[PDB]
Order: sequence, then C-alpha cells, then structure tokens
Amino acid sequence: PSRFTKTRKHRGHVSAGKGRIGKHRKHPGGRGMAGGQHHHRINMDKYHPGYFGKVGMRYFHKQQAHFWKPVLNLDKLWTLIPEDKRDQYLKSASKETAPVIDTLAAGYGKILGKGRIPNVPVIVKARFVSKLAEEKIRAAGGVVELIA
Amino acid sequence: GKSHGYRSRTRYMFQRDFRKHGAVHLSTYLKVYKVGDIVDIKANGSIQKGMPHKFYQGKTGVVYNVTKSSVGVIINKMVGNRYLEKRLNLRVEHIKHSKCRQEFLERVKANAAKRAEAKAQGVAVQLKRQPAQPRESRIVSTEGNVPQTLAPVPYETFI
Amino acid sequence: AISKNLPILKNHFRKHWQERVKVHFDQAGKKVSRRNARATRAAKIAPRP
Amino acid sequence: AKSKNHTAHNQTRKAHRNGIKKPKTYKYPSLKGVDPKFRRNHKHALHGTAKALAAAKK
Amino acid sequence: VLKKNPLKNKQVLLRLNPYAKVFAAEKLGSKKAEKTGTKPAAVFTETLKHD
Amino acid sequence: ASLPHPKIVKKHTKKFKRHHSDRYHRVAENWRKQKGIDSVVRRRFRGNISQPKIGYGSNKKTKFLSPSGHKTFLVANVKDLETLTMHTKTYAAEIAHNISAKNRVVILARAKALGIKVTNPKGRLAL
Amino acid sequence: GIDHTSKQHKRSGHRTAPKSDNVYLKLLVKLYTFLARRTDAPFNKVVLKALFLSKINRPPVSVSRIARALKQEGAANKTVVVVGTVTDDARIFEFPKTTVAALRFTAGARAKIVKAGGECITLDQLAVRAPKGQNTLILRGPRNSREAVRHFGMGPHKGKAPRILSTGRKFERARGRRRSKGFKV
Amino acid sequence: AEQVAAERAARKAANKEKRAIILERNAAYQKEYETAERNIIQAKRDAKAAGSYYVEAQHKLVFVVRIKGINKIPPKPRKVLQLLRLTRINSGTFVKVTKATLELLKLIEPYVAYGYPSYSTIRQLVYKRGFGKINKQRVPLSDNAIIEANLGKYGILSIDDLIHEIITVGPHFKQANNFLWPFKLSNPSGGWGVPRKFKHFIQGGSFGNREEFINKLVKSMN
RNA sequence: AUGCCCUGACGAGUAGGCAGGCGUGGAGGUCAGUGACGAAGCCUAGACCGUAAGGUCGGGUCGAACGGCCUCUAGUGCAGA
RNA sequence: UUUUAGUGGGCCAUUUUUGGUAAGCAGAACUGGCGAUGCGGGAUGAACCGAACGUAGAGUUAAGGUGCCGGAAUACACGCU
RNA sequence: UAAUGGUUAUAUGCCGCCCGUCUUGAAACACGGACCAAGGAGUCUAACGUCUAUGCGAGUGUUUGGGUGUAAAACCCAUA
Ligand SMILES: [Mg+2]
Ligand SMILES: [Mg+2]
Ligand SMILES: [Mg+2]
Ligand SMILES: [Mg+2]
Ligand SMILES: [Mg+2]
Ligand SMILES: [Mg+2]
Ligand SMILES: [Mg+2]
Ligand SMILES: [Mg+2]
Ligand SMILES: [Mg+2]
Ligand SMILES: [Mg+2]
Ligand SMILES: [Mg+2]
Ligand SMILES: [Mg+2]
Ligand SMILES: [Mg+2]
Ligand SMILES: [Mg+2]
Ligand SMILES: [Mg+2]
Ligand SMILES: [Mg+2]
Ligand SMILES: [Mg+2]
Ligand SMILES: [Mg+2]
Ligand SMILES: [Mg+2]
Ligand SMILES: [Mg+2]
Ligand SMILES: [Mg+2]
Ligand SMILES: [Mg+2]
Ligand SMILES: [Mg+2]
Ligand SMILES: [Mg+2]
Ligand SMILES: [Mg+2]
Ligand SMILES: [Mg+2]
Ligand SMILES: [Mg+2]
Ligand SMILES: [Mg+2]
Ligand SMILES: [Mg+2]
Ligand SMILES: [Mg+2]
Ligand SMILES: [Mg+2]
Ligand SMILES: [Mg+2]
Ligand SMILES: [Mg+2]
Ligand SMILES: [Mg+2]
Ligand SMILES: [Mg+2]
Ligand SMILES: [Mg+2]
Ligand SMILES: [Mg+2]
Ligand SMILES: [Mg+2]
Ligand SMILES: [Mg+2]
Ligand SMILES: [Mg+2]
Ligand SMILES: [Mg+2]
Ligand SMILES: [Mg+2]
Ligand SMILES: [Mg+2]
Ligand SMILES: [Mg+2]
Ligand SMILES: [Mg+2]
Ligand SMILES: [Mg+2]
Ligand SMILES: [Mg+2]
Ligand SMILES: [Mg+2]
Ligand SMILES: [Mg+2]
Ligand SMILES: [Mg+2]
Ligand SMILES: [Mg+2]
Ligand SMILES: [Mg+2]
Ligand SMILES: [Mg+2]
Ligand SMILES: [Mg+2]
Ligand SMILES: [Mg+2]
Ligand SMILES: [Mg+2]
Ligand SMILES: [Mg+2]
Ligand SMILES: [Mg+2]
Ligand SMILES: [Mg+2]
Ligand SMILES: [Mg+2]
Ligand SMILES: [Mg+2]
Ligand SMILES: [Mg+2]
Ligand SMILES: [Mg+2]
Ligand SMILES: [Mg+2]
Ligand SMILES: [Mg+2]
Ligand SMILES: [Mg+2]
Ligand SMILES: [Mg+2]
Ligand SMILES: [Mg+2]
Ligand SMILES: [Mg+2]
Ligand SMILES: [Mg+2]
Ligand SMILES: [Mg+2]
Ligand SMILES: [Mg+2]
Ligand SMILES: [Mg+2]
Ligand SMILES: [Mg+2]
Ligand SMILES: [Mg+2]
Ligand SMILES: [Mg+2]
Ligand SMILES: [Mg+2]
Ligand SMILES: [Mg+2]
Ligand SMILES: [Mg+2]
Ligand SMILES: [Mg+2]
Ligand SMILES: [Mg+2]
Ligand SMILES: [Mg+2]
Ligand SMILES: [Mg+2]
Ligand SMILES: [Mg+2]
Ligand SMILES: [Mg+2]
Ligand SMILES: [Mg+2]
Ligand SMILES: [Mg+2]
Ligand SMILES: [Mg+2]
Ligand SMILES: [Mg+2]
Ligand SMILES: [Mg+2]
Ligand SMILES: [Mg+2]
Ligand SMILES: [Mg+2]
Ligand SMILES: [Mg+2]
Ligand SMILES: [Mg+2]
Ligand SMILES: [Mg+2]
Ligand SMILES: [Mg+2]
Ligand SMILES: [Mg+2]
Ligand SMILES: [Mg+2]
Ligand SMILES: [Mg+2]
Repeated sequence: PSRFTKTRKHRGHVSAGKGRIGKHRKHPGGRGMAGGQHHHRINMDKYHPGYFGKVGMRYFHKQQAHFWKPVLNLDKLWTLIPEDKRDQYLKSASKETAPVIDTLAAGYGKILGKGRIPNVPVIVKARFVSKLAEEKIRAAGGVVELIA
Repeated sequence: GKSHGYRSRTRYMFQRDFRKHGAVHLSTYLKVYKVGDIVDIKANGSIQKGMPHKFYQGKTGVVYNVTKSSVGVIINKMVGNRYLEKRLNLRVEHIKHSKCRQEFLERVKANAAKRAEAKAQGVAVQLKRQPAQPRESRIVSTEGNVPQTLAPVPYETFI
Repeated sequence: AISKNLPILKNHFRKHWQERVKVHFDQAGKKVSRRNARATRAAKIAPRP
Repeated sequence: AKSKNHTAHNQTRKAHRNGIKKPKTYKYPSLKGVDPKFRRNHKHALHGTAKALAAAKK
Repeated sequence: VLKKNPLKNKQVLLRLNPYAKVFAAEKLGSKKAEKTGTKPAAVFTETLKHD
Repeated sequence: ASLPHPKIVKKHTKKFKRHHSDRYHRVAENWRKQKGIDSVVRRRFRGNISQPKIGYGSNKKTKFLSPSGHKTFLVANVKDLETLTMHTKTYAAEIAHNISAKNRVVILARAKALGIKVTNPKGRLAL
Repeated sequence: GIDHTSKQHKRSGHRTAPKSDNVYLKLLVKLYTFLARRTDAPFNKVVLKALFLSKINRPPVSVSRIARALKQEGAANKTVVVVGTVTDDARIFEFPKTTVAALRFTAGARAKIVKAGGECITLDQLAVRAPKGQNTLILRGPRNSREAVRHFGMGPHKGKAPRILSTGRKFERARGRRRSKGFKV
Repeated sequence: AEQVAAERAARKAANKEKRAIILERNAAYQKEYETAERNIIQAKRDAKAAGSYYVEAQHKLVFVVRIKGINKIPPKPRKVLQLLRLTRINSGTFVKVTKATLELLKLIEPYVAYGYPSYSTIRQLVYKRGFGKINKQRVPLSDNAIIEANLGKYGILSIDDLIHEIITVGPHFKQANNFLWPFKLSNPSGGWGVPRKFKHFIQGGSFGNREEFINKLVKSMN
C-alpha cells in the first residue's frame, strides 16, 4: 500500500505537507521523553498525571506465580460444567447428588460473588472464596470445599 | 513590574457611595434567599468577608446553595470561546434580588388572570407583548393653536 | 519529543540493533531439515522408537 | 531581538468561528458545593418518597 | 422550466389573478374620482401664505 | 451519420500549456500548476495564461463525441469490432496503431460489411 | 458576492451508504432503501440508518439484554430487532420464547434462542413478515462501554483513564496523582 | 376503470371553485384599497376645510434594499443584515415597522436604502421577482396552488392574497414575508441618480430613508 | 439502481487537510489481446478525446518484443537543492 | 464526540491611546483589512475607494471618469480667478 | 467545399516585470538558477493512539513447534 499514502499526493507540492514557515527539522523539542519537567510539563500533567516520582515499597525478586490467583465469579460458574451435563444438573436440583466443580482444574484461584447462581446445590472446590461467594453458594443449598 | 492582585483596579468599584458609609441597614440582613432565586452582585466595600471578585460586579446569577450567612451563586463567565459556570460563595450584603424577576412574575400572574377572563368568555385575548407601534391617524386642531414660528437666528457672539 | 495524549512508549532501539536483527526466513527450511534429521535418525536407530 | 509582546487582535474573530457556547443547562444540576446537611437530609427525604410512591401504586 | 413574467404575458397574468380580466374590462386603472368641491379654511390659507 | 446531438461547444479549444514552457526547453508543455508564493499565474494576474478548472468542462451530452458525432472505440480485431454492431450510430471504430496491415484489411472489410464508421481507414495501406 | 452565514458545500456528516464492500449487506441496503422510501414507516428508515453504521457504532446485543427487553410490559411477543450481532450470555439461565431478527448470531446465541423454542431471523425475512416494522422492538448495545471511551476526554479532574501500556505501582501513581507526592490531579 | 375522464373533471371542478373564490377575494381587495385611499384623500380635504391638520397614520411597511457589497462591514451591521436576510447587494426584504425593527434599520443605515413601498411596487415585485421558500429550495411562484400549499393555513390562497397580507400588515405577515425569498433585484436601469451612493439621501447620496422615493428606485431595479 | 432523473443553492485562496482521478517499474488473473505482412523506442508549427494529469490515431525512422481491463506491489512522476 | 495538520516573526487603515521634538519610530485597545487576493478605479503601489473570482452570453451599475492620449457631453448653468 | 471551422505563423489593438525561495512586505540594487539529458529527497521496522474494514465473539489469536505436501506455498493440529 505505498500508492495510498499522502506522499503520493504531496508530489508537486513543495514542503510535503510540513509547512514553509515551520520547515520540518530533525528534533525540534528534543529526543524521546526529553524535558517532561521543563518544556513538556503540560503534556505530562494533563495526560500523564503521576508520571514523576516514587510510589511505595520495592519487592526484590518478584515471581508472578506467587500472585497467580485468577478470579471466577458466580455469575459464570456453571460454564465449568459441560453443556450436556448442565441441563440435567440444573433440572430437578438435588442434594445427595450435586455437581462437583473443581475450579482449580479450570484454572482459577478465587471464587467471587458477582451474582445469582440458580438455586441448584453445587459442591465448589476452591483455593479461595470470598464471603459473599460463600453466602450465595450456601443459600443455593451447596457447599464450598477448600482445596490446595 | 506588573500587579494583578485580587482587588487590583478596584479603587472606585468597592468605594462606598457618597454619604452612605458606615453600617449596613438591616433589611439587607432580613431578606430571604431561596435556591433558584436570581440575584444581582454588588460588593459592599465595608464588609471584606464573603466578598466577590471584581469580575462579578454587575453580574446576575442563580442561588444554588444557602448557608449560615452566605448564598452560593451560579455565574456564567466567558472564558475564551465558551461559557464556564462559576460557583460563588457570597455573603448576603453583597447580594440583592433582581427586580426583573419581580416584573416577570407579575406578568405571569397577569397572563393567568387575563387567560381566566378569556376562559370566562371571549377566547383569543392576544396576551403577548408587542413592540411600540407606528402611531395612527390624528386630526390636529388649530384652536388657540395657530401655527406661528419664526426662522433660524442670526449669529451674535454674546461674549 | 513529547506531544499529544498517547501512551508513553519504551522501544529500546538506541543501540546498533540493526547489526543484530535475526529474521527467521529459514523457518520452513529448518523444519524440512528437522524432519530430515528425524527420518535419518530413525533409519539409523531402526526399530528403536 | 525585540518582538510583539501581546495583542488581543483576531481573538474575538477566532472565538466566534465556533461562536461562543452557552454551557447547555439541564434539569437536576449537580450538588457540587450544596450544603452537606441539606444533602444528607435530601437523601432520606428521597428514600422515603421512593417508598411512598412504591406503596401508592404497587 | 422557464419563468414567464406577468405584466408581460397576458396568459400568465390570467393564470394568476382571474380578476385581471374584470379589472381591464371595467378599466379600473383609469377611473374617475367623485367630483366634490370641498374648500380649505382661511386659517389654512393664512398659515400657508404666512411669512 | 451519427445521432442528433446539439452543436458541440468546447469552451476552451486551446491547449493549456505550462508556464515558461516557451521559455525553457527543460520545462515541458504538459500542464503543471504553479505552487509558487509569488507566481503571477497562480495569483491570476491579468494578461497571464488560463488555468484548467472545472468550469471549462464539456456539456455531458456532447462530451467524448468527435466532430463526426461518435464516441471512439479502440479496436484490435474482428471480435473487438463486432462488439459495436448495434452501436453504429454512437460509436466509431479506431484501429489500434500496432495492428499489422493485412489484419487492417480484414478489420476494414468487416466494418464496411457491418456499417461501422472507421476513423482511420488509411493507416498501413499501400497507396 | 454573498455574505454566507453557513459553511458552503457542507456534507451532512452522516453515512448515506455502508463503507463495507459486503454484497449481501448492499442487498439489505437496497431492500431497506426501497422500504424506507415506499412505506413511510419510521422503522424502515431507522433500520436503514443502522445498516449504514460502523462496527463500534453497532455494539453486540446480548441475549440477556434481549430477555430483559422482553420482560417489558406488553413486549413479550414483540420481534426483537438487532441491527448487528447477537452474542450469547451464560449469566442468564431462563430464556423466553422469542423471534429475533439480527444480522449475525453467534453459535451460542443461535443455539440458546432456538433451544428456548424461538427463531433466529434475518433482516429480509423480517422485512417480509413485517414490512412496516409491525410489533417490533429495536435493541441497541452499549456504545460507551468500549475500552476506547475510557480514555476519551483525558484531563485534570476528569477521572478518564490515562492511555498507559503497563499498569501497576511505578506507572503513573505519583506526582500529580496523590497529595503526598506533589499534588493530586 | 382508471377513471381519468371523471378524476380530471372533478379536479377541474375544484379548480373552478378555487378560481371563483380567488376572483371574489381580489374584487374585495380592490374595493378595500380604493376605499382606503379615497378615505385618506377625503380626510385630508375635510381637515383642511375644518382648519385642522390631518396627520396620516405612520407607515407600517418599509422595503429595504442592501446597496453596499460584502466586504469591510463591522460585525453588528453584518449580523443585522444577515438577520434581515440581506446577504448580497440589491437584495430586498419587506419589513414591518416596530420600534424593535426601527432600531435595526438605524444600525444598518449606511448600507441600505429603504422607504415606504406602494401597492404598484409590491405588485410588480411579487409578480416579477416573487419566489417562495419550500423545503427551502427557492421555488418561483407562477401558480396559486403552490402559494396555497404553504400559506393556506393562514388563509392565503393566491398571489394577490400574498400581496394583500404584505401591504396590509396582517396577523400572518411574518409567515407571508418569511415565505418569500429575499428579492434579487438588478441594478437600477436609469442609474442611482446621485454620483456618490454612500452618503445619506438627505445629503445627496443613496442610503437611509428615502421615504416614498423607494418606489422609483425599486421600479428601476425591477 | 456508488445507475437514471427532478428541484434548489453555491463556486476566491497561501500554510494545511481530505477526496476523485492521470502516469511509471514489477506481480496474480483475464482479453484463446498486439507483433518481423513490423513490438518497443524516437521524431513530427499532422489529426482526434479529456477541465487537466494524460490518452488515442496518421506519417517518418526502427528491428523484438509489448499492450487494455480487474486486482497486488513499490527504489513510482523533478526546473531548481 | 473522537482524531489530527499547519501556525505560535506579523503588518496596514479609521477611531481611542502611551513614550518620544518627531519618524514609513516604539508600544497597547476596538473593528476592518493585507498576509492568503485576483478584478474595476486611485498614472504607478501589499493594505485606499469600489467590489471579492467556475466557464460563457446579454443587460445594468459601483468607485472613478467623459478636450486629446482614452471608452464616455470642447454638456447645460451660476459665479470666482 | 477550405466557404464556415481547427491548428499554426505573422500583423494589429489593448493587456502582460523572472521563476523558485525565506519574508509583514520580491520584478528587486535579496539569495539559487548558462543550457540539456539521466539520477535525485517522508522510506522500512519495533511498539502504539484514533478511525475504518473483515472474521469470530465471552472469548480470541492455526504458522514457537508438530503433522502433511504437487514442497520456503497450500492444508491440518495438541498443550501452553
Ligand atoms: Mg485502498
Ligand atoms: Mg512544486
Ligand atoms: Mg501533484
Ligand atoms: Mg497547498
Ligand atoms: Mg501534515
Ligand atoms: Mg522548505
Ligand atoms: Mg515544527
Ligand atoms: Mg513540525
Ligand atoms: Mg528550568
Ligand atoms: Mg519517575
Ligand atoms: Mg517510595
Ligand atoms: Mg522500597
Ligand atoms: Mg465478599
Ligand atoms: Mg493593582
Ligand atoms: Mg483599591
Ligand atoms: Mg461606584
Ligand atoms: Mg481575614
Ligand atoms: Mg494536546
Ligand atoms: Mg509445511
Ligand atoms: Mg536447515
Ligand atoms: Mg530426533
Ligand atoms: Mg540577545
Ligand atoms: Mg512573538
Ligand atoms: Mg487590539
Ligand atoms: Mg480563526
Ligand atoms: Mg478561540
Ligand atoms: Mg482540448
Ligand atoms: Mg492541455
Ligand atoms: Mg527536466
Ligand atoms: Mg510539464
Ligand atoms: Mg505548493
Ligand atoms: Mg510574481
Ligand atoms: Mg515569480
Ligand atoms: Mg457510522
Ligand atoms: Mg478491557
Ligand atoms: Mg483510547
Ligand atoms: Mg504484558
Ligand atoms: Mg497500587
Ligand atoms: Mg516509575
Ligand atoms: Mg426580516
Ligand atoms: Mg421567521
Ligand atoms: Mg441581489
Ligand atoms: Mg443607458
Ligand atoms: Mg458614480
Ligand atoms: Mg460612494
Ligand atoms: Mg463609497
Ligand atoms: Mg458566486
Ligand atoms: Mg475553489
Ligand atoms: Mg478528476
Ligand atoms: Mg522497481
Ligand atoms: Mg505495470
Ligand atoms: Mg509473483
Ligand atoms: Mg520484411
Ligand atoms: Mg513501430
Ligand atoms: Mg530506441
Ligand atoms: Mg518540435
Ligand atoms: Mg513521417
Ligand atoms: Mg539491424
Ligand atoms: Mg535482432
Ligand atoms: Mg504491442
Ligand atoms: Mg527508483
Ligand atoms: Mg525515488
Ligand atoms: Mg516541479
Ligand atoms: Mg520545485
Ligand atoms: Mg539541474
Ligand atoms: Mg488535519
Ligand atoms: Mg519566529
Ligand atoms: Mg509602527
Ligand atoms: Mg506575500
Ligand atoms: Mg507568511
Ligand atoms: Mg481585497
Ligand atoms: Mg476609486
Ligand atoms: Mg487604476
Ligand atoms: Mg496619484
Ligand atoms: Mg468607506
Ligand atoms: Mg468579484
Ligand atoms: Mg473618445
Ligand atoms: Mg474549395
Ligand atoms: Mg476542404
Ligand atoms: Mg506583432
Ligand atoms: Mg499588438
Ligand atoms: Mg502581439
Ligand atoms: Mg500594441
Ligand atoms: Mg488605443
Ligand atoms: Mg502594460
Ligand atoms: Mg532561497
Ligand atoms: Mg526584513
Ligand atoms: Mg512593506
Ligand atoms: Mg519572487
Ligand atoms: Mg531596490
Ligand atoms: Mg548579497
Ligand atoms: Mg540566505
Ligand atoms: Mg534559469
Ligand atoms: Mg548565480
Ligand atoms: Mg534531468
Ligand atoms: Mg528523471
Ligand atoms: Mg535528495
Ligand atoms: Mg495462538
Ligand atoms: Mg493451514
């Protein structure tokens, strides 16, 4: 797509769209993030507020798998049961045969309570849950099982 | 150098209006302001608290807030190419009611009254105002009024 | 310079990075040769898997 | 070298190119700077009115 | 397609204004005024001819 | 003959030559617009050349028509020529420049048999 | 000369045709152009204008949004018309009987609508069984829920999401963003 | 059974009904104009015979013509010329006289010639240069049905109904006057008089109030 | 039927923006395209079309290849430095 | 509502102004202009008067003119020199 | 048919200062330009904003690799 560029349209016109007065130069305000505190201060504060200075405490040698805790919400939570079993498990809801959902086996680390599972009892195996996730799961007639 | 303080160029604006110096009369403090009333701004120079900026002299706005001794006023101010709403925190001696909002409310009551006497009988009573009209045909009498006037006057110096 | 509301970029090209550009034009050729090496090695280590 | 300090020439014609805008008022302005005690009581006076019009219709 | 002027073009002057025939037939543009003989007052003529 | 068209009005018969193409050999006569800040041609001073502008464009009834009254159609052979069979009052066949003489004879014979007007029935003829 | 008040030769600023080279969408535009001109139903004009719109101007409509629109009073049997894609929603477990006319259905959305006993209809079948838009309910997806709109109007005291590549501590949470380091905002 | 022979005839009967109404309206308007002007002449005569002075009712209609071109106009006159829709030279507009518009005409005074138009000039202006504004698109009048299609709500049926609503400033003068496109007049065919236009008419130029000489001017420009 | 037709208004422009087009090298497709009975190039106060960028034809010279359209691509258009 | 170009040397006129004896000087205010703009007139001229411009035709004009150069009255009139 | 028209040369009347450039201002006693031909200047990449188009859509991204092949193509594919 070289033929669609405006370089093809600026052919014949002297300044190539850059002006005769201002007269396109190499680096008229500096290179990179130059002068963010001196001549580019307004473009810093107004559009990058918070850019300069320090924020809180350093962590030497952070491994981002001490922090792997993907969050599942109860509004989904029945997607983890496959669709052929989902219909038969929510039709004629039952304790003494409730679905067991391993949330870790689907790759989440915490259950959170976004809203409104149906009133079918569920056995939810989680590494972590929130309080309202617990309250709504037990209000459906189910249980949270803590796993590691 | 230059000087652009808060009360710069206010030598005459905040002056206290010959033989009306001293204490503020008490109807100023007993007028009642509701939220939505349209008020005029004129700073008393003898009260320095709650005092508006000199821009707001002669400006007219709407009460949005009422406090212990002060009202908040919305003023539209022309900043560049648009209007910005300004919120002012002015004590009530810098504030007076607009008499225009009196006159328009008696026009509203007159409109309702004449619409009631048009509903009683005689619909289409034509109740908008009109601009001043070209005058109709007169007959001007010449009864003790015979038109008698002289000419332009000669130049004399009278010095 | 710094101009309009754009994310602040961190492109690290202030070295002579063009002396060290590897383009993998030989992706298909190295795949052909890995399959050739697997076939040759299989024939060398007949029936072993 | 010495130059032109300041002028307001051409600035009103630029401001009237897009023709100075009134700020587009709405029913229900914000409570920005409205008195906090009035705001606190307004919250409860509207809670009770929501319940009153709930019980009036149902 | 073509604007024809009335006060030329009597056909368009009859398409607009069907009273244009009656106006011409009674002639209505050169009609005689009633011939009254009302005379102005001496105060009017005195003021008119005054210095 | 061709269709009844109105009298063809061209609005500017004269070629739009480039400024100073008369003056310099390196400046060809092909139209270029002046982009100069002080160009009298660009600023349209009186006594200078005209510039091509859209007001000179031909009336769409007579546009692309020849003085004969036909739109021209470039033709290489008999099969290209016979796509103009039902259009002999709107279209005249131009024979392409690179057609050899013995194929030109064949094209001209087919166009005489079909009634197609040929704008160049004289190229490559032993005359 | 003329003292012009308005700007001369000003285009409307509205798409009068789709910018896409989709032949089937051109056929839909031809059909609804005909209906909007010969019917004098306002539905047909609205559908033609919505057929012109771009991708971010046609957000998807979820089936949960369809079902919530069908829970309106008197709107249970209306034909839901989405000029755009209907997506599935796993957060809803009851889906009502419906006729949905849409440009596109996802596989989950088509499965959910026809598993609830309903029917998925294109805009030409909608035009045949409802030439005037009789008994219809047009649904539009949320336009300003897009990620781009978060960064729109960035400035002081706006609360409008800086354009930032990596996020965390050390990425714009300092001078200009809290009282302790300089000022807040 | 397309019923051309009876649909055309029923439409023709409706046309003849409308033309009968237009004919009796114009006869009534002609009698009204004649009795108004003869009553003003006789009122002047009777006041002179009584020794009084009959003061005429002040004029209610002026016809304004923009006589200065486009360049170098200050912004407040430029705004008022746009508001009176005099956006080019030799544009004309009928103006109802109020205080609210006599102070507009004082602002645009060096750029316009105005005065009080007679029935002859209003008639000739509307028959020759009269155009309507119909989705806006500047439509020539040339037909009473297209006048009725936009002004029939106000009881304006024909071009002479339009002229009457202009000259006697009725309750729908605003609608009848905004329906007319601003009159696109030529230059005056004999000239302006006046070797220099841009003085006051009192001072020997063209602009301002030329009270009843605007009829001569606009008839030369029309 | 980004077709055809109707009606109305409008048209200055540096810096600049956007659009619709013209042209050049090469690529995919097509015209079962042109060509040693003459391709390309070049010359031509000869012709035709286009507002123009340009396109086409006639005559001369020449001797082996090269065009139209639909797309793709760029080391793609010069009076200056 | 988003996005982005150029610009961030200005200058002239009327009016209001400051410094200066003053300046085609320096500096402000309001508007109109030139820059960025041809056309008719001011012989000539960035800015003045008039008027802003698609290509043509006819008509009428503006400003300015009408002895001759030069299109148009060596017009008519009252005086002055 | 060159009779009307086109083109061209010439004569005549009126008009017409040398382009490019910086500049408030250029015909300038500002600068480059004797002339001609050929070459000759917003490109490619990494990351990214807006918009648009397309595919799928609570998902999406086959091409790191593996399989396959008429073999740098095309086709197919798991875990991440
Ligand atoms: Mg493209
Ligand atoms: Mg150039
Ligand atoms: Mg170009
Ligand atoms: Mg340009
Ligand atoms: Mg640019
Ligand atoms: Mg340059
Ligand atoms: Mg720059
Ligand atoms: Mg720049
Ligand atoms: Mg510093
Ligand atoms: Mg920092
Ligand atoms: Mg710290
Ligand atoms: Mg630390
Ligand atoms: Mg919780
Ligand atoms: Mg001070
Ligand atoms: Mg003071
Ligand atoms: Mg005072
Ligand atoms: Mg204090
Ligand atoms: Mg910015
Ligand atoms: Mg392979
Ligand atoms: Mg290898
Ligand atoms: Mg191996
Ligand atoms: Mg120095
Ligand atoms: Mg400066
Ligand atoms: Mg100023
Ligand atoms: Mg501006
Ligand atoms: Mg502005
Ligand atoms: Mg030509
Ligand atoms: Mg040309
Ligand atoms: Mg050259
Ligand atoms: Mg050239
Ligand atoms: Mg240029
Ligand atoms: Mg020049
Ligand atoms: Mg030049
Ligand atoms: Mg759109
Ligand atoms: Mg997101
Ligand atoms: Mg964004
Ligand atoms: Mg990342
Ligand atoms: Mg943090
Ligand atoms: Mg940091
Ligand atoms: Mg008006
Ligand atoms: Mg109106
Ligand atoms: Mg006009
Ligand atoms: Mg004459
Ligand atoms: Mg004159
Ligand atoms: Mg004058
Ligand atoms: Mg004048
Ligand atoms: Mg125009
Ligand atoms: Mg233009
Ligand atoms: Mg074009
Ligand atoms: Mg190449
Ligand atoms: Mg090529
Ligand atoms: Mg290839
Ligand atoms: Mg041979
Ligand atoms: Mg050859
Ligand atoms: Mg060669
Ligand atoms: Mg030659
Ligand atoms: Mg030859
Ligand atoms: Mg040879
Ligand atoms: Mg050879
Ligand atoms: Mg060839
Ligand atoms: Mg190259
Ligand atoms: Mg190059
Ligand atoms: Mg060039
Ligand atoms: Mg150049
Ligand atoms: Mg050179
Ligand atoms: Mg831009
Ligand atoms: Mg500078
Ligand atoms: Mg000066
Ligand atoms: Mg200049
Ligand atoms: Mg400049
Ligand atoms: Mg000018
Ligand atoms: Mg003049
Ligand atoms: Mg002159
Ligand atoms: Mg002079
Ligand atoms: Mg003047
Ligand atoms: Mg002009
Ligand atoms: Mg003469
Ligand atoms: Mg002959
Ligand atoms: Mg001949
Ligand atoms: Mg000569
Ligand atoms: Mg000559
Ligand atoms: Mg000559
Ligand atoms: Mg001569
Ligand atoms: Mg001469
Ligand atoms: Mg000359
Ligand atoms: Mg230079
Ligand atoms: Mg200088
Ligand atoms: Mg100068
Ligand atoms: Mg120059
Ligand atoms: Mg000099
Ligand atoms: Mg020098
Ligand atoms: Mg230099
Ligand atoms: Mg040179
Ligand atoms: Mg030199
Ligand atoms: Mg060269
Ligand atoms: Mg070259
Ligand atoms: Mg170069
Ligand atoms: Mg992938
Ligand atoms: Mg594949």
